[PDB]
Amino acid sequence: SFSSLYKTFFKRNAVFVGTIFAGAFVFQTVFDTAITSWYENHNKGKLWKDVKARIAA
Amino acid sequence: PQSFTSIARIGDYILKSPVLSKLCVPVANQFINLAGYKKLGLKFDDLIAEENPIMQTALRRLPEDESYARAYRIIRAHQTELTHHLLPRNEWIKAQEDVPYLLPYILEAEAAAKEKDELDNIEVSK
Amino acid sequence: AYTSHLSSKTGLHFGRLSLRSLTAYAPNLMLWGGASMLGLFVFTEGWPKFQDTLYKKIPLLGPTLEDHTPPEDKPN
Amino acid sequence: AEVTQLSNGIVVATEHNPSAHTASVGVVFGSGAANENPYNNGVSNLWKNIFLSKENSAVAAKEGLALSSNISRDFQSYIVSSLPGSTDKSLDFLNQSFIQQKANLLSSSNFEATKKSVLKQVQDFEENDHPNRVLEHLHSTAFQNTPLSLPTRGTLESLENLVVADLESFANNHFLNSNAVVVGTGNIKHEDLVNSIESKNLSLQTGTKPVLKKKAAFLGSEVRLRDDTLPKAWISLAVEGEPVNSPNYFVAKLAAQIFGSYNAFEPASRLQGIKLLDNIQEYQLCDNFNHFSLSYKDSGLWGFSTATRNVTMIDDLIHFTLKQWNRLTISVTDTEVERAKSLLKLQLGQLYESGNPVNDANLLGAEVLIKGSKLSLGEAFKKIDAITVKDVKAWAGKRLWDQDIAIAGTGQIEGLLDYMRIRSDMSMMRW
Amino acid sequence: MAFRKSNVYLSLVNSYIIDSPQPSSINYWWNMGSLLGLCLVIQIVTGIFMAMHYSSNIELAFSSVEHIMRDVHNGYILRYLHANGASFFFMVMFMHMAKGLYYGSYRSPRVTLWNVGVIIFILTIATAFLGYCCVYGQMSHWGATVITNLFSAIPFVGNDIVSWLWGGFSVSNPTIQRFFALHYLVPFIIAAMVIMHLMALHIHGSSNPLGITGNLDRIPMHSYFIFKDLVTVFLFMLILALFVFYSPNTLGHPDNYIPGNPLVTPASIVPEWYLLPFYAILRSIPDKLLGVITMFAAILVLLVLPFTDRSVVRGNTFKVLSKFFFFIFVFNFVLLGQIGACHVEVPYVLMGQIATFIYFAYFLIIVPVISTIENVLFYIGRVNK
Amino acid sequence: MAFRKSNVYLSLVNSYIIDSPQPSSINYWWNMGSLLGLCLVIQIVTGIFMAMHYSSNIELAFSSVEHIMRDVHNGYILRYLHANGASFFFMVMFMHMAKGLYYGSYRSPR
Amino acid sequence: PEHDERKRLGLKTVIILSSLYLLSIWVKKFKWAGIKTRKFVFNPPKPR
Amino acid sequence: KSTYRTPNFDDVLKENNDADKGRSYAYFMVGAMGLLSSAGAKSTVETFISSMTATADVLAMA
Ligand code: HEM
Ligand code: HEM
Ligand code: HEM
Repeated sequence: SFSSLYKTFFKRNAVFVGTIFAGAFVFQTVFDTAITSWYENHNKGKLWKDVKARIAA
Repeated sequence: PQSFTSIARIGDYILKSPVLSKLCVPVANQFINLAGYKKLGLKFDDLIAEENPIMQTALRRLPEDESYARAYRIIRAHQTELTHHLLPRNEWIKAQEDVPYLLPYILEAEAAAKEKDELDNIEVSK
Repeated sequence: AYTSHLSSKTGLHFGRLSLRSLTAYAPNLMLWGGASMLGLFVFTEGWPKFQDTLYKKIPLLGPTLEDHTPPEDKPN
Repeated sequence: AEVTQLSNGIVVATEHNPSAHTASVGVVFGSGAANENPYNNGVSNLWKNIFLSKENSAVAAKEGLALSSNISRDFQSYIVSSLPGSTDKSLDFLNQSFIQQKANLLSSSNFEATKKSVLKQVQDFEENDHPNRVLEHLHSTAFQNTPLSLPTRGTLESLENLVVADLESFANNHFLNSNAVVVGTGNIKHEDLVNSIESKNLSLQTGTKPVLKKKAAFLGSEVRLRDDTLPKAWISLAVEGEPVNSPNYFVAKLAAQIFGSYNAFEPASRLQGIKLLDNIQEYQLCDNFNHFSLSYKDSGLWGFSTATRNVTMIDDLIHFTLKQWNRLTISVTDTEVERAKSLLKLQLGQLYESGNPVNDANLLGAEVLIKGSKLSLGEAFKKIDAITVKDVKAWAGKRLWDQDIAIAGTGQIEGLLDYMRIRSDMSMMRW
Repeated sequence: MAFRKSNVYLSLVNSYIIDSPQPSSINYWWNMGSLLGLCLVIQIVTGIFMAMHYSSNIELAFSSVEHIMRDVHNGYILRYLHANGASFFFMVMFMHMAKGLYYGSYRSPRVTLWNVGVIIFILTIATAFLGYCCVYGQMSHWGATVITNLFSAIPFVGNDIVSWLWGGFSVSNPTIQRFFALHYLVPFIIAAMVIMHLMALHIHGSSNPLGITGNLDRIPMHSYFIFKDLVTVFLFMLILALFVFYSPNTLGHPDNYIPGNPLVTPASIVPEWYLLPFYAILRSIPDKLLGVITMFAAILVLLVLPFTDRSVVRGNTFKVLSKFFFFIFVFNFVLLGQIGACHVEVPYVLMGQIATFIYFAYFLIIVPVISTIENVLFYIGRVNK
Repeated sequence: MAFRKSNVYLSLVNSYIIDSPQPSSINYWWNMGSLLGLCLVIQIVTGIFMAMHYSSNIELAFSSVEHIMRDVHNGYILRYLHANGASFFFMVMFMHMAKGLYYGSYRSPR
Repeated sequence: PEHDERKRLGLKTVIILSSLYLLSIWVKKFKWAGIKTRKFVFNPPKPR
Repeated sequence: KSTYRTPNFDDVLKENNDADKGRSYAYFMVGAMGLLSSAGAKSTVETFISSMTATADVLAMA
């Protein structure tokens, strides 16, 4: 259904740039969360939450 | 910006009415005498701003003797207002000399452009 | 039969824009309004007032944007 | 109004018209120049010109018969015109000289003279006739490496390699009974022509024509045959159009008629109701253009073909034309479609019912070779009147919005930009 | 051909200054554009030579301006030249805009010229405001407080825009350093906009005081309008030299020599005099949102004037009623400035509201009606029927 | 003609960016000039947004740059962008001059 | 003291700019394919 | 050699030439570049504006 895919998303440039901005919003939120989670998980034990939990226990 | 056909419509309505004529025509004659374009040797159809395609059309369609005379009146008014004087009183444009000479050409080009726009935006009755 | 006249109306226009072209353009004008609204939703995402009013009401991306620092390791 | 009937080997189609004063009888084959190779290209042109030899034309002119022949990409016709009481002589000549006794036109020292004549003729076409060769190169790059790109004139290098055996080989492969339609236009009756065809045993050959291995496929491209010593700049430009017997065939014709044709030196063509002439009459962007919708058996072409001596503003011409083409997709109004409906019915009536029974025989033989029957002008007018604005919008979304183009140009086309800059005009950013 | 035409850059200087065909009949009102260019060169040069000594911290702004006035050699010359040249910049700018309003220089060819001019007017108003707030006197701090607290009337993000402009919670050190960076930057946007003004001027040429076509009698700009502009350049320098060397603090408010105190209201917060009509159009409306919207509309209503001037001859040279109402507009502007200088008291509120209404009714109501009536009178005074 | 052609400012933009005839055979060394324009835009924008906070007294210069690094939100982004972008401005400018030196873009017309 | 957040934003920025660089290479090759695969032939013209 | 004999583009032509398929493939890449350019432009503009917003030195004195 590539004809339906083209006719929906890529025929009108308004719907095209609207899908670009909607994808950019979803991408910003999800990708920022993914980099934050990967960075904080790679550095486990070295962050202040882990030092604070060690002080708490 | 105001179409010349509209000015002709309102002015013809004023002139064809006997009350509005005798009320507003002396006001316009004193307005034209106070306007003072005749003291520079200009008739009024030299004063119309020509930088639009209707006026460029009418000025293209002007006959050549009126074109050369209009050119001289415009250059003479430029030199007169450069010297910060007026023309001498025998070189002023008389009232009977101030005839609308460009006006049929303007109104004809205006009617042609309005008809062209109206035919550009028609809706055939089907 | 035989038709001698061409019967037509003069439409509705403002020189360049026509009513017919406006009705033919109007849903894509609504689409461009929606696209520009999504563009403002992008370029105002970091704004915490618009996060509080709009973007934290989103089901799956809403609580994602808010932070979880307690009031013990915030200086102010 | 017209009667086609399949007699025991062959299809006889007549379009009787008693108001005519001649009667054209002929046989239209359905193997045009799409049925060539790159290497025998122009053998149909040579069959056309040895049908029209001086030796073959003296025989017809002694009996009061005029010969007319036509090569297209789909069909090729061999038509014998005569006075209305002279249909038996037309069939006698068409039987004897062209069908049975075919190895007398193909003699040496007649084939050699006619090959020299078509060599000079194709060279004179290739040097002087600039719009039609730009259209030929438009087919040459729209359908390249595919049967429809062969020019019906034949090239100059493939015409020089041709011998008598190539014409005999093309004759045995294509001039057949399953491939022919024998056509009678003018004022001969269908009963009379089919009685004459049953009277003298009229059979061409028995086999079946060779099936082409690859169907015609549009490939978006361009050819730039710039020639800076020519005065003007000829440029054709086209998208893929609907083939014949497509449901959008008349819709493609109508959309070609929305933008019509134009001739800037004619004062009554300035006043046409196209919205493109406001754009191109300010700086006089073009000298003439014509929007065409060609349709063949496999595919077609839809676009325009122009010529301009404003060689610096070729880009503004192409830009304003393609930006008007986008209006069919987005905002084609109703009165454009109604004006084009009236003008398309007028164009179709001037094309089909003219007073020339040669052209009617050509069109009738083609339309009953491809479709098997000829669509009447009334039903065509009803199909044209049934086209709405939504149909033109759907067809222009399918075939015109952001589709590949084939371009072809010769002359001073330095101002013509490259492909992607022109192809970026097929779709606006919705403004 | 000549080297002034064949070169890359000298062809620009030639086609703008040396061979630029002006109409022969233009008068000394056409000198104000060259005078505005002179004002801009004066402002930029004296601004750089004081920015070499000025310090933008909130503890050192007023002390550094007084360091310029005392310790810097000829620094009083530079400071009074900058301040009174800004006042003269706005005088000549009002004359340029008023001669454009009068002689119809906003009509059909030069709509782009008029609109780029309005953009330059907005940017120059903004530059003057930021530079007045750079001194950090008493009128500077409180003018900054009032005019940037205006933007807290926008109901959605007003507090956000206000605390983004301030850089904090009131007008303070980040506000003054922000304003100094912007006051350095924005005049180069004004210089680029002046080059765009000159492009839009060059594509169609100047107008003349008759309103008629000037293509017939033209004169190259060099050796005629160069010295005709040199006359007004020396006259502008003479009046500016008088106001710099003999009355240097006449056009300034005397409260700016008090250092900027956030805890003392100076009992009449008033901006510089050239922003006073817009301050009056601000204070006329009894609402903070509609007031700043009306002030921005007071600057932006000049964009309506090409499409409301319904006349068919250009310029009020030959129009009696249009001349009378043009000078009614001019003295209404002077009344609006004198009203905005005043306190918010009983006859002044009603006079300011009436003057604001006359200001907006000039462009929107008076000009189309008067120009239509003059079209009809011009027709029927000479058509005999 | 087209609006990018007939306009006053869009004709400049068109003849310098949009319709400007470049040769077909120029390589990625001709991207250095556009990179220098990008570098200069980066330097001007980051420098203005740091001059909003920089204090040019001799007692406050280093401490105000240290305030940009510490107190200004994303201020280290602006400072490192300015310093490393000036270094990259000179890297790309040396490549631009060396391209003019190799391909002879100094010669008789230019 | 910006060290952790600076390396975080560096990871985000480097991922986005590497993806944009590879997409821009593809878009360059796509826009330039029609010029990159041109063919010129030269049949020399007839003398006058 | 004729001009009607188009040369061998066969090494660069894709074997299937469906229109919607190839256009969806091209515009998905152009849209992905515009996607990540929109995210980067938003982050850049918010970086400069957030630099202009306030400082920690005054947010402590809030
Ligand atoms: C567009 C032209 C300019 C205008 C209209 C303008 C306007 C002003 C005004 C009105 C003042 C207040 C003067 C006072 O009352 O003491 C001022 C101050 C100042 N301006 Fe400008 N200015 C302009 C250009 C510049 C430029 C380009 C610079 C920087 C290089 C600059 C630097 C200053 C400085 C440092 C002050 C501080 C106080 C002083 O010393 O006067 N100005 N400006
Ligand atoms: C820094 C400010 C400005 C400069 C340097 C400037 C410069 C010039 C110059 C040199 C001219 C040509 C000479 C003349 O006609 O007077 C001119 C013309 C003009 N300017 Fe300005 N200008 C400026 C601001 C403005 C403003 C604020 C407006 C009004 C909105 C404006 C509108 C015009 C108009 C309409 C013309 C054409 C006048 C005519 O030819 O009849 N300009 N400008
Ligand atoms: C031509 C482009 C420019 C270049 C090559 C340039 C170069 C530099 C360099 C190398 C530094 C020192 C960086 C360091 O080691 O910390 C610097 C610092 C600085 N520049 Fe620029 N600069 C440019 C544009 C600007 C502009 C236009 C401004 C003013 C608005 C500016 C404002 C600053 C400031 C405030 C500093 C202070 C120290 C810092 O925070 O980096 N820059 N510049």
